[PDB]
Amino acid sequence: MKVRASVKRICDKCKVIRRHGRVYVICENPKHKQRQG
Amino acid sequence: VDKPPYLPRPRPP
Amino acid sequence: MKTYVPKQVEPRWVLIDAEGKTLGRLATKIATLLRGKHRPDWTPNVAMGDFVVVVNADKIRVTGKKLEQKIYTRYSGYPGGLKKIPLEKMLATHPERVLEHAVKGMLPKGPLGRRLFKRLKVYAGPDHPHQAQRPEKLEV
Amino acid sequence: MKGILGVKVGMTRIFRDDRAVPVTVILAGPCPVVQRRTPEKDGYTAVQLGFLPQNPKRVNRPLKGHFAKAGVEPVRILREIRDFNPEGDTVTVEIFKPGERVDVTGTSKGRGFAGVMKRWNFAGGPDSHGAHKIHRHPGSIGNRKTPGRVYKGKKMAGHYGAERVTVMNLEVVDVIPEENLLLVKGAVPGPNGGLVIVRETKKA
Amino acid sequence: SRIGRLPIPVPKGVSVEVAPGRVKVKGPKGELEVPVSPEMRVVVEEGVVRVERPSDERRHKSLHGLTRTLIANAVKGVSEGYSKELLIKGIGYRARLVGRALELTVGFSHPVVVEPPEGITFEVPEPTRVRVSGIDKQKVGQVAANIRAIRKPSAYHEKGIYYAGEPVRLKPGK
RNA sequence: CGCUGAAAGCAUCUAAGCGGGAAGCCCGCCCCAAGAUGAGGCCUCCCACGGCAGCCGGUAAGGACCCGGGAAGACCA
RNA sequence: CGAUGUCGGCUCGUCGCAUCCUGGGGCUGAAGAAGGUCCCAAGGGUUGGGCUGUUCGCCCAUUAAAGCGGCACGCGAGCUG
RNA sequence: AAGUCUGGGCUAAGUGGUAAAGGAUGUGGCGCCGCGAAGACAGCCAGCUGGUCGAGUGGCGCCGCGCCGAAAAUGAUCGGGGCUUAAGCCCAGCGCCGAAGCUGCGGGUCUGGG
Ligand SMILES: [Mg+2]
Ligand SMILES: [Mg+2]
Ligand SMILES: [Mg+2]
Ligand SMILES: [Mg+2]
Ligand SMILES: [Mg+2]
Ligand SMILES: [Mg+2]
Ligand SMILES: [Mg+2]
Ligand SMILES: [Mg+2]
Ligand SMILES: [Mg+2]
Ligand SMILES: [Mg+2]
Ligand SMILES: [Mg+2]
Ligand SMILES: [Mg+2]
Ligand SMILES: [Mg+2]
Ligand SMILES: [Mg+2]
Ligand SMILES: [Mg+2]
Ligand SMILES: [Mg+2]
Ligand SMILES: [Mg+2]
Ligand SMILES: [Mg+2]
Ligand SMILES: [Mg+2]
Ligand SMILES: [Mg+2]
Ligand SMILES: [Mg+2]
Ligand SMILES: [Mg+2]
Ligand SMILES: [Mg+2]
Ligand SMILES: [Mg+2]
Ligand SMILES: [Mg+2]
Ligand SMILES: [Mg+2]
Ligand SMILES: [Mg+2]
Ligand SMILES: [Mg+2]
Ligand SMILES: [Mg+2]
Ligand SMILES: [Mg+2]
Ligand SMILES: [Mg+2]
Ligand SMILES: [Mg+2]
Ligand SMILES: [Mg+2]
Ligand SMILES: [Mg+2]
Ligand SMILES: [Mg+2]
Ligand SMILES: [Mg+2]
Ligand SMILES: [Mg+2]
Ligand SMILES: [Mg+2]
Ligand SMILES: [Mg+2]
Ligand SMILES: [Mg+2]
Ligand SMILES: [Mg+2]
Ligand SMILES: [Mg+2]
Ligand SMILES: [Mg+2]
Ligand SMILES: [Mg+2]
Ligand SMILES: [Mg+2]
Ligand SMILES: [Mg+2]
Ligand SMILES: [Mg+2]
Ligand SMILES: [Mg+2]
Ligand SMILES: [Mg+2]
Ligand SMILES: [Mg+2]
Ligand SMILES: [Mg+2]
Ligand SMILES: [Mg+2]
Ligand SMILES: [Mg+2]
Ligand SMILES: [Mg+2]
Ligand SMILES: [Mg+2]
Ligand SMILES: [Mg+2]
Ligand SMILES: [Mg+2]
Ligand SMILES: [Mg+2]
Ligand SMILES: [Mg+2]
Ligand SMILES: [Mg+2]
Ligand SMILES: [Mg+2]
Ligand SMILES: [Mg+2]
Ligand SMILES: [Mg+2]
Ligand SMILES: [Mg+2]
Ligand SMILES: [Mg+2]
Ligand SMILES: [Mg+2]
Ligand SMILES: [Mg+2]
Ligand SMILES: [Mg+2]
Ligand SMILES: [Mg+2]
Ligand SMILES: [Mg+2]
Ligand SMILES: [Mg+2]
Ligand SMILES: [Mg+2]
Ligand SMILES: [Mg+2]
Ligand SMILES: [Mg+2]
Ligand SMILES: [Mg+2]
Ligand SMILES: [Mg+2]
Ligand SMILES: [Mg+2]
Ligand SMILES: [Mg+2]
Ligand SMILES: [Mg+2]
Ligand SMILES: [Mg+2]
Ligand SMILES: [Mg+2]
Ligand SMILES: [Mg+2]
Ligand SMILES: [Mg+2]
Ligand SMILES: [Mg+2]
Ligand SMILES: [Mg+2]
Ligand SMILES: [Mg+2]
Ligand SMILES: [Mg+2]
Ligand SMILES: [Mg+2]
Ligand SMILES: [Mg+2]
Ligand SMILES: [Mg+2]
Ligand SMILES: [Mg+2]
Ligand SMILES: [Mg+2]
Ligand SMILES: [Mg+2]
Ligand SMILES: [Mg+2]
Ligand SMILES: [Mg+2]
Ligand SMILES: [Mg+2]
Ligand SMILES: [Mg+2]
Ligand SMILES: [Mg+2]
Ligand SMILES: [Mg+2]
Ligand SMILES: [Mg+2]
Ligand SMILES: [Mg+2]
Ligand SMILES: [Mg+2]
Ligand SMILES: [Mg+2]
Ligand SMILES: [Mg+2]
Ligand SMILES: [Mg+2]
Ligand SMILES: [Mg+2]
Ligand SMILES: [Mg+2]
Ligand SMILES: [Mg+2]
Ligand SMILES: [Mg+2]
Ligand SMILES: [Mg+2]
Ligand SMILES: [Mg+2]
Ligand SMILES: [Mg+2]
Ligand SMILES: [Mg+2]
Ligand SMILES: [Mg+2]
Ligand SMILES: [Mg+2]
Ligand SMILES: [Mg+2]
Ligand SMILES: [Mg+2]
Ligand SMILES: [Mg+2]
Ligand SMILES: [Mg+2]
Ligand SMILES: [Mg+2]
Ligand SMILES: [Zn+2]
Repeated sequence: MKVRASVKRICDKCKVIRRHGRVYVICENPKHKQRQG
Repeated sequence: VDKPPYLPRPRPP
Repeated sequence: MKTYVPKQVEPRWVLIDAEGKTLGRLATKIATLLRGKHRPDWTPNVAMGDFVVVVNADKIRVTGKKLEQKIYTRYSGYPGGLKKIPLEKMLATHPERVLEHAVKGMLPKGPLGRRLFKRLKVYAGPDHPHQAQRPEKLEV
Repeated sequence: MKGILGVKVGMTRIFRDDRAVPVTVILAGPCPVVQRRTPEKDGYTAVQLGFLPQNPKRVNRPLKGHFAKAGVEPVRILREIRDFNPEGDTVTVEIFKPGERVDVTGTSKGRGFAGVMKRWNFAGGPDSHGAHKIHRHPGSIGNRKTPGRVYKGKKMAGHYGAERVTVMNLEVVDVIPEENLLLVKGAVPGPNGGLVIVRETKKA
Repeated sequence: SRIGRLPIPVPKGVSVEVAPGRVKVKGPKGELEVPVSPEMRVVVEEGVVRVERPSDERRHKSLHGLTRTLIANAVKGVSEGYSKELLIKGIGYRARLVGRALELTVGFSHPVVVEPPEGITFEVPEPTRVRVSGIDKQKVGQVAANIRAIRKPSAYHEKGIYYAGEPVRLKPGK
């Protein structure tokens, strides 16, 4: 998981989700998994 | 770290 | 002419069902009753407020996320002696303290305010041991 | 949970499987139950035990009454065991078989006014190289203006011992029912002749 | 473009009682209570159940589709019922039943024994296939997930407990 | 990290709801503790005294003083 | 400035967490073992020596690890000097 | 001490009650394009076109209020308790409380005019 202040879509298959008051970025490619923080 | 004393060692009355 | 000052009178006992009521908004009213500021002969330096009995204190109600976010605090005087206890758990373990702590913080500080707190009888569950005094039911 | 009152009698070692095993001998039995605490009446569960028999010439009238209501001869010591309710009217050593682990409570030996080195294992001060009358002293006890005070619980000299101590999970090496004797492996708080309490262990 | 307003076919014969805050769906395989928002209105028509919402605002639109699917899943559960299958890939790896319980042999120093909760039945056809069956869809999905967790699919080898029809993605190894 | 699941016909651990998950947190262990003035509880004992919520007089159950001491202790306890 | 004693050591701690170890994780250019990097976590632990007044640092032998800071660069009505 | 006052609206973070670049399908409200009953978007059935589905769907910008970014040392806290169609924020009102300011009443001095 990447933890950044700038969470972004990295590829077209990336999906910006928001769960529990935190912006995540989930995706098929595990490298693209992001959480804002 | 070593700094200069600001008071002398106390002398007898 | 000088302002009327009341001689000692019999205090009124009062019953209140806390079930479903908002913690702070009930607490305010209980404090007012305790201070006796509903009585037209109110006097600041004597205990002439009511005795307030409260039941179903475990069924007090709270808005927002305060069940898990409201934190009660206690310092022991020792290093690291700060205990933090959430609403949820306070209710689980000593539910009457929730309403007690609220009312206590809304009473004056000092010898008198401490006496007024003593006239607050709070109970979890719908029963109270004060049949003898036969407290007047109040709708607030 | 089960337990018995007893006096610590002394220490030895016995031999078992070509091993020397240090023991403390304990005179435990016999303890008559003199009162029972019930959830209906007392709000909890335990048994008041009596130990050692007492010269009735010394038993005052309120005490006399208490014993009489239990049909029990005067006893020297009254003590409860929590969450324990024996079927019989008498608790003896036989409630323990060899191999069980137990917890022993006593009153530790008293060191009186104890220095900070004995009490708390402080290092004290140097014994040469200029040390000035502070060989067994505690050193600093705080900071400066912040916080400008001393913590509650600050380890300092003071009384030490003569206090309740429970050592836990001791092996019962043997029991000698005909002499009301327990043989526990290792050390037990307090002096010889001191009153101890032997409870079934809480360790798993 | 909508779920909540799409009606729910109710097979002959399952009953759908409506109470405030819940619906009761009885059927040939058992009963199930569906907790439902007081703000939503369930409707019992001939061989069909519908769910209607009050306003068209955010919370209500969201509760809508949810409620309809929740009830539709209860219906299918008591009629057809639900099931998930697990595939067990890897040489040493095998499963078997011991009474009602499931016994996993998946390369540990011990075997893992999974007990079936109430309303859940285990089946082992081949010793490399497991069927989790029940009327509660979330419970079947859960227990299934539980079982898979015991020995998740490897990342480098076709090995471990797999979902039926779950793709085998692997990474190269040195 | 999930199960179920809309808004958003797909998808989504979440917006309803439910799991799993730390030497950490709450309890559990040990010790103190009702001056907890919110001063708790149980068992047992004495008891209805004489004189004009007070005063005085002698008692009851008990307690203290004093003494012999103590792996208790500076004195006190 | 009609005085707030000043480095280092010793003694005694206590707090912070931007975590050295231990526990729990995600990603890995993660085969396994072992690492890297980030996240959670302050409960406990965080060795003995050679040199120098040294803090620091280098070095020896180990270690799960040999953490970094605040407390008047914590602590001289506590000691050293 | 005096309104749990009235009416419209927003916010769900205890934001209010301590901060920036920047990041985000937070929420509500505007605006502008693209595609679509000649059948679009999503799913199922093929090769950016076709088949049933029968509606909307995708994108850009702006405004209000919120989210992250947000680690420090003795015990915490918006002054406290406590507050969620508010006891928060924006807009519009009515009333009250409130000082040794102003008024009423009495008095003293100095100054000016009688
Ligand atoms: Mg990162
Ligand atoms: Mg970038
Ligand atoms: Mg892109
Ligand atoms: Mg989404
Ligand atoms: Mg969570
Ligand atoms: Mg995805
Ligand atoms: Mg210098
Ligand atoms: Mg309310
Ligand atoms: Mg109320
Ligand atoms: Mg009132
Ligand atoms: Mg409510
Ligand atoms: Mg809550
Ligand atoms: Mg402290
Ligand atoms: Mg502590
Ligand atoms: Mg702290
Ligand atoms: Mg004040
Ligand atoms: Mg109890
Ligand atoms: Mg029991
Ligand atoms: Mg000595
Ligand atoms: Mg000594
Ligand atoms: Mg010691
Ligand atoms: Mg030393
Ligand atoms: Mg030393
Ligand atoms: Mg020494
Ligand atoms: Mg000297
Ligand atoms: Mg000297
Ligand atoms: Mg000397
Ligand atoms: Mg000292
Ligand atoms: Mg000093
Ligand atoms: Mg201070
Ligand atoms: Mg003592
Ligand atoms: Mg052992
Ligand atoms: Mg004892
Ligand atoms: Mg509808
Ligand atoms: Mg679906
Ligand atoms: Mg390769
Ligand atoms: Mg998944
Ligand atoms: Mg799913
Ligand atoms: Mg939820
Ligand atoms: Mg919400
Ligand atoms: Mg959970
Ligand atoms: Mg799981
Ligand atoms: Mg451990
Ligand atoms: Mg006690
Ligand atoms: Mg005790
Ligand atoms: Mg008492
Ligand atoms: Mg006690
Ligand atoms: Mg008492
Ligand atoms: Mg009790
Ligand atoms: Mg008589
Ligand atoms: Mg008499
Ligand atoms: Mg008389
Ligand atoms: Mg006498
Ligand atoms: Mg002694
Ligand atoms: Mg003596
Ligand atoms: Mg004496
Ligand atoms: Mg000066
Ligand atoms: Mg001076
Ligand atoms: Mg001075
Ligand atoms: Mg100075
Ligand atoms: Mg000074
Ligand atoms: Mg020293
Ligand atoms: Mg030294
Ligand atoms: Mg030394
Ligand atoms: Mg500190
Ligand atoms: Mg330090
Ligand atoms: Mg951290
Ligand atoms: Mg860092
Ligand atoms: Mg290091
Ligand atoms: Mg680790
Ligand atoms: Mg770690
Ligand atoms: Mg790790
Ligand atoms: Mg490698
Ligand atoms: Mg892995
Ligand atoms: Mg390799
Ligand atoms: Mg990095
Ligand atoms: Mg890692
Ligand atoms: Mg690093
Ligand atoms: Mg970093
Ligand atoms: Mg720690
Ligand atoms: Mg700490
Ligand atoms: Mg530390
Ligand atoms: Mg060294
Ligand atoms: Mg050296
Ligand atoms: Mg040498
Ligand atoms: Mg040297
Ligand atoms: Mg050095
Ligand atoms: Mg350095
Ligand atoms: Mg150097
Ligand atoms: Mg290691
Ligand atoms: Mg070193
Ligand atoms: Mg170092
Ligand atoms: Mg270092
Ligand atoms: Mg730092
Ligand atoms: Mg340090
Ligand atoms: Mg410092
Ligand atoms: Mg400094
Ligand atoms: Mg320093
Ligand atoms: Mg210093
Ligand atoms: Mg330092
Ligand atoms: Mg330091
Ligand atoms: Mg100093
Ligand atoms: Mg000096
Ligand atoms: Mg010095
Ligand atoms: Mg000083
Ligand atoms: Mg209002
Ligand atoms: Mg937030
Ligand atoms: Mg706040
Ligand atoms: Mg804030
Ligand atoms: Mg900004
Ligand atoms: Mg916006
Ligand atoms: Mg299509
Ligand atoms: Mg925050
Ligand atoms: Mg801070
Ligand atoms: Mg600071
Ligand atoms: Mg104010
Ligand atoms: Mg309004
Ligand atoms: Mg004036
Ligand atoms: Mg005038
Ligand atoms: Mg004139
Ligand atoms: Zn991606």
